[PDB]
Amino acid sequence: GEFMVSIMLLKVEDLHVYRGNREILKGVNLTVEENEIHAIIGPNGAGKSTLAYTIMGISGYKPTKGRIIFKGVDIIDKNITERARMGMTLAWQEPARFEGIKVKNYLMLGMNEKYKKDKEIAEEKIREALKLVNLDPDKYLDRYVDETLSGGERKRIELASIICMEPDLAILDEPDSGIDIVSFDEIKRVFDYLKDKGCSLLVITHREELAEHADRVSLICAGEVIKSGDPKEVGEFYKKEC
Amino acid sequence: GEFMVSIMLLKVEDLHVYRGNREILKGVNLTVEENEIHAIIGPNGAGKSTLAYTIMGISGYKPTKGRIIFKGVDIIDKNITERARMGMTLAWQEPARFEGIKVKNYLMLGMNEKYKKDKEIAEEKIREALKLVNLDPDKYLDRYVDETLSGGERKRIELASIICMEPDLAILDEPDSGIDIVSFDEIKRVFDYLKDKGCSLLVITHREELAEHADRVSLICAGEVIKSGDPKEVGEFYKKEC
Amino acid sequence: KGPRIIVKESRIIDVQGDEGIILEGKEEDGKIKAKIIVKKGYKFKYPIHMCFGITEENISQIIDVEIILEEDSSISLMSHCSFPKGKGIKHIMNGIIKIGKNAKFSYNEFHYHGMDGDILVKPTVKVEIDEGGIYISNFTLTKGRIGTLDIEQEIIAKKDAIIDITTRTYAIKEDVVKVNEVVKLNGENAKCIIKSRGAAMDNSKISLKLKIEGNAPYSKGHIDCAEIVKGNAEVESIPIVVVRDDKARITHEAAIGSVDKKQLETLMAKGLDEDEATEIIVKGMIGDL
Amino acid sequence: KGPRIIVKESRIIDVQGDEGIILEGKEEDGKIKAKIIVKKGYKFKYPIHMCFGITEENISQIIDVEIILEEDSSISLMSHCSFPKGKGIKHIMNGIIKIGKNAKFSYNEFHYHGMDGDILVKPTVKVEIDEGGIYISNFTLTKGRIGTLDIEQEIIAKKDAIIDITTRTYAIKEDVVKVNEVVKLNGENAKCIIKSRGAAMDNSKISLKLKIEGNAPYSKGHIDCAEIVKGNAEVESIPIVVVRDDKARITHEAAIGSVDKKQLETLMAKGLDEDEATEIIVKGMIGDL
Ligand SMILES: Nc1ncnc2c1ncn2[C@@H]1O[C@H](COP(=O)(O)OP(=O)(O)NP(=O)(O)O)[C@@H](O)[C@H]1O
Ligand SMILES: Nc1ncnc2c1ncn2[C@@H]1O[C@H](COP(=O)(O)OP(=O)(O)NP(=O)(O)O)[C@@H](O)[C@H]1O
Ligand SMILES: [Mg+2]
Ligand SMILES: [Mg+2]
Repeated sequence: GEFMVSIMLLKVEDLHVYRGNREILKGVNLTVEENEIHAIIGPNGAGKSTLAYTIMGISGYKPTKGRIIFKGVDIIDKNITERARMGMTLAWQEPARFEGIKVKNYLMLGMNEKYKKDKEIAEEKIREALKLVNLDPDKYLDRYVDETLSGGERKRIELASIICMEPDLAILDEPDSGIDIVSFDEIKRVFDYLKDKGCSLLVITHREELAEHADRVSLICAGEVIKSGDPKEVGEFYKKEC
Repeated sequence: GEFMVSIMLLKVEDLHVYRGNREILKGVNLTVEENEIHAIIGPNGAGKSTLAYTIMGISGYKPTKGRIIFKGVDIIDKNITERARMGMTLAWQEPARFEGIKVKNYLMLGMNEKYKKDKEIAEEKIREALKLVNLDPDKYLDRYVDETLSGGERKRIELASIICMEPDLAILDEPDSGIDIVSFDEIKRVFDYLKDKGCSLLVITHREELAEHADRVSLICAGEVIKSGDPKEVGEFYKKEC
Repeated sequence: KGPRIIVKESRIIDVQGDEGIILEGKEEDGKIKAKIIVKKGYKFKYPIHMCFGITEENISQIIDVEIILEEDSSISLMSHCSFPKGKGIKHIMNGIIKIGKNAKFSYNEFHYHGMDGDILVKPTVKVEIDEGGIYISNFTLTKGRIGTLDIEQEIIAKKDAIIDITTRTYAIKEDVVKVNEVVKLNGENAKCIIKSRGAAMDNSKISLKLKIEGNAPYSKGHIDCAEIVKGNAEVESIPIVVVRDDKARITHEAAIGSVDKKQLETLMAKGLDEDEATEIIVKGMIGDL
Repeated sequence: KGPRIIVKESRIIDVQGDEGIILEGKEEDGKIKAKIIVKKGYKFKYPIHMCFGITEENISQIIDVEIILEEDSSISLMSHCSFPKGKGIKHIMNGIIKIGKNAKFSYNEFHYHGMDGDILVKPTVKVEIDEGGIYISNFTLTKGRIGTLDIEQEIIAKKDAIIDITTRTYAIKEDVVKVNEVVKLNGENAKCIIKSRGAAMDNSKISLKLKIEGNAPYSKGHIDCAEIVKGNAEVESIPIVVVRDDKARITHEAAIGSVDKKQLETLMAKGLDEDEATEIIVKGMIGDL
């Protein structure tokens, strides 16, 4: 649909993604508007991860039918670096471990130009991001983002990376799982911080309770967007239909 | 305390567990009564896993001070097999993958004597357990409990193993995480099934929402049981104190 | 009754080949010369058989076979060895396999032996895979006493080839297992996996030399080795990885010795004793479970 | 100014040893004979230094050193090599290390070289560890042209010993890296870890032979190898695992070739191009980041 495209950041039109002989996404229609926290709910194996990797341009996740438009440009021929330079980034669910990369240097990668420039401002933005994800900056700044960290520490550092990057679109694959969340008030405090800065979040989750804190929610069932709109209406449909 | 011990299945008295130079558990007092779903809440690194491994008798998790009494017997000198033969079992959080062990043969391991005996009854109990954890029995019975399964499939098969085993005490390390839970109604249906059979569950969790469905809840903070009792009272204290 | 090659003792009992599958066979007194040719386009989805039976004392079953698969062809071979008497036996197979452009070959060899270890199973297989070809190999020796196993394979792969080699062994008493496999990924995007699984007990001796050469761009390889050690068994694992391209990637993982502590403790939490739990892990390892 | 051994060119500049740390040193014209003895009970927590500087052409710095640590002693040695001229240089170290009952030795060698590769660094280290002993070794050559590296180590460990050996290398131009380490866990509960990290570019040649022998009950070992390949570099990894006890367990993991796809794609999702992302992974791999 080309109505209200002037306020649309991302537009996935009838997307078909195949992984070998199997079709995972069977016609995905999804849009992300400016300054919106749009959540995606669905059961295990519905294609939540597949969709997130296809938008980011991860190798192997190539669409057969359909198009992905970001910032009015069809990114069909754009690679991961080119899509990231447009303002789009991804969380993963299991953030990759890196040999010999310190947290202080990792949080500088992809950092927004409004922080990256001044030295004393970039170093302060790192502290603000680590304090937001409940990590003691002095206890983690000189730690490596390697296998040595716990899954919760590494996923919290990935959330802090999103904060330092401050992207136009942040695709977050299961931000509340892997951190063994105590309460949604801690994840909401990060989501609201990014939203106040002008970011749009494409939060991928299986937890209906997390989706209720988003502005809009889309239910993906077997590679198709069944219901969309109000988080509580589509949430009530998710509790009954499968 | 030796008052009301006649209705106590498990009794952990002032338990101190060290992992090298660090003391993880610093005096744990916890009891599990008969036919009780007793949940344990706490932040990451509080010693939830350590406590679960010490009760099960996992190597390396040896108490320096304090005692663990199960069924009136001090199990200080009992190994994992001996504790399991008393009716105590554990879930792990990340259930181990096994080379060449089918789901149909894995679910027979440790199976309760009331099912294990009759052939047609043992084979039916497996189907009932897999149907309870929302897995299609015919799609998983001949699958291996190896790396090939997803984390959700392997943890659901571990939940089905608990069902077939029907232990007197089932220690469940994070039963709702790793399965990417859609709703608590699916985990409650399994918990109530075990409770109706006469089982006691020692559910280890970080999710306060999961603990409210238990009979009693104990809050572990830095190796110590701070508050205990009503799930909503200790839950309100967990939201504020850390 | 099915396209099969029967060899009882050191003599060919039967040699019958169907349409599009040329099966030649002759004897040079003890030495059997076979030649299998799968014609261009012929994709047989039903498996061909190859039975080897030895019940006589002092038999030297030496078979030289050449398997050629033409462009776009497909065949699956299921070799069966039954050596129950096991006194003075020697099954030696020397093979040359040539898989054509977009052809697919699959081989599965199972052994059933007696309790005496005077048997020597010695397969030597050279495999040449063309652009788009597929090779799947599986050798399983977990029944009775192996005796002395000496497997040697060398695979050369061109553009877009796929190789999957597996070995499942169960060595007992004074058994000797020797496995030496080399896979050379010499074409763009050629992929390979070498998997070794097994258990060694009593006074057995295992030597597993598995090698992958990543010589072309986008060639990928993975060696997965796992061998349980019980009693006075000795195991030696030598997994060589050579990389001659900046766009090639090979990884290897191995675990030799006692069973994993978490796996043992998980089964002991089910009420199984240390011996029952180890036996379950070992049975699953060798494919019995 | 600190307990140190200075060697500029092929001559000993200084030989000073403190209380409880006997430092002997002599010259046999080009050959340096050193002997370090840590006395029983002496646990020095501050690191000893050992500087090797070479600025002259055609220098053969051959040093034979013997390091003995008596029961319950402790020492950390930080060797520094600065070879900026690099024409005709040859640093050869032949060492015999004997770690006593409950003693602890730690060695860290760093190299800073120039851009000419006519340097040959050749350490040969024999280590003998008694009941309860600890050996920690770290060799890092990531600055300038390595030239030709030839490391050879053989460690023998008794009851309750702990070994941690690490190698970080960055091979460029026509560099040659040869690492041959063998660890024999010959005592109950002896534990070992051999870790190799590095990046090979241009026309470099790497050969890494890392071996662990699990010869006693409860002995554990782990080999972790990772080497990035760029340009026309060639890498060969040969990680041998021998197990001679049913209660011993050794595991090994290796990744040779191009950088991990998920790691590259994670950094490219941060806006970094393929070259910037690879450079970040390589810099972190060699310890620069
Ligand atoms: N490595 C793989 N091999 C085979 N199939 C895969 C692989 N990765 C993903 N798939 C397929 O992708 C689909 C799952 O989509 P995905 O979006 O990853 O899951 P999901 O619904 O997000 N669940 P979760 O991963 O728990 O968050 C299934 O049809 C899988 O078969
Ligand atoms: N392998 C290990 N090495 C070092 N410390 C460990 C290890 N395993 C556990 N610990 C310690 O155990 C404590 C964590 O307790 P544990 O019960 O595992 O965590 P938890 O609170 O349950 N969190 P979670 O694991 O997310 O459920 C910390 O003090 C860790 O340092
Ligand atoms: Mg996912
Ligand atoms: Mg845990």
